[PDB]
Amino acid sequence: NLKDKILGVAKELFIKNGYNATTTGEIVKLSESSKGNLYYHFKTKENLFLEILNIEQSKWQEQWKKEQIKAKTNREKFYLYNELSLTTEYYYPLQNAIIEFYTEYYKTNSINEKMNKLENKYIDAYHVIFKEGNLNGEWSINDVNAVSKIAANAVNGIVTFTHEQNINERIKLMNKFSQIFLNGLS
Amino acid sequence: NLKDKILGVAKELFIKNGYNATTTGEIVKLSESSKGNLYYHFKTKENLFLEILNIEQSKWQEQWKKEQIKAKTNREKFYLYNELSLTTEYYYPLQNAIIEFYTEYYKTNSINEKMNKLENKYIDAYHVIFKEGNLNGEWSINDVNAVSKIAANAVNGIVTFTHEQNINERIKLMNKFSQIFLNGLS
Ligand SMILES: COc1ccc2cc3[n+](cc2c1OC)CCc1cc2c(cc1-3)OCO2
Repeated sequence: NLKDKILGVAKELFIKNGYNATTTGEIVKLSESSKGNLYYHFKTKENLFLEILNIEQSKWQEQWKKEQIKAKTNREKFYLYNELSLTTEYYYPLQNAIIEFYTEYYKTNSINEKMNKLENKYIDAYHVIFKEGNLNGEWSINDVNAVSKIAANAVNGIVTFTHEQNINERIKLMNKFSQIFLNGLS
Repeated sequence: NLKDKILGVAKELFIKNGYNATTTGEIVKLSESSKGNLYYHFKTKENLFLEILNIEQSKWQEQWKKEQIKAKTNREKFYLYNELSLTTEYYYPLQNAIIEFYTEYYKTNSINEKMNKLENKYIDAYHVIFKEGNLNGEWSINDVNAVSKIAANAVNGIVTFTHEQNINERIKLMNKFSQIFLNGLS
């Protein structure tokens, strides 16, 4: 394939090197491609990037649904989502690339034109869990949305700013977190 | 001084042009030093930069020392340090230089050495708030080292991954975190 072969090197580039660190030239070089390929469906570089997030985000979002069955009550759905995100190979490994891209593009409002659409799948997992949890009376959350975002980010914090130490110690901290969090919701 | 003079100018460059773009050649000339003197003092740009960060960390620690005097209880110091971490980084000139350096030298397990000591100094702040919380019974924690790593990285997450909402909602979200988190300790 051509496109699915570009996104295959581009993603690997954004992960290994930063966002800025990987150049369109590089992608085209280890893909035997040209400049044209990037025009009709692959416009700007930020387009290629925002696209890889979308894919990744979904591969993750999907692995979560084929793996959340192992969780009975939402309280378990909370711990488990926060645990899996630490071991996934999807999206979360690009967080660094994202940090850059989210600062190298603040003046250009053409970003949030589809950026926040991604931010939604980001807090959706937490939005369902916190809500369906009210139903199951597992807790009483009145501001589900704030909490949804607070959780997603806090979690992304622990996954991202601890990507160097013993993976097992990580699963430990993240767990004490979920625990301390949910417990603070009642 | 010629050492501080290198640091002064170096920090200004990094702020103006970033980490990658600043050459040690600029630093050397603009600071009126020599390649020899710059090498003898820092060896590399990586260390020089790591050296500024150390100094910034220290300015942060003093600022925090003079600021926390607005928080009587460690319960308020917690809210305050968190908010402080959000507001101040918002207009931090180096932010961008750090992001480059960080997401460009975290691949080298070498630089991760001094890099860990640093972050830890930023986490001690919490360790301290929690230990003094215990000794004052605002809460009970036996794993102060853990929660501190948690809080610090959850806060950090909430700061970094939400560089989009309006500064006013962000603080609400952070004070909402501070609240929940702190409540999950009793
Ligand atoms: C010279 O001024 C400085 C210098 C250095 C600063 C460093 C940090 N902050 C302000 C600073 C500042 O504010 C004025 C905000 C809180 C914070 C949390 C962190 C972190 C670094 C910092 O890494 C881990 O989590």
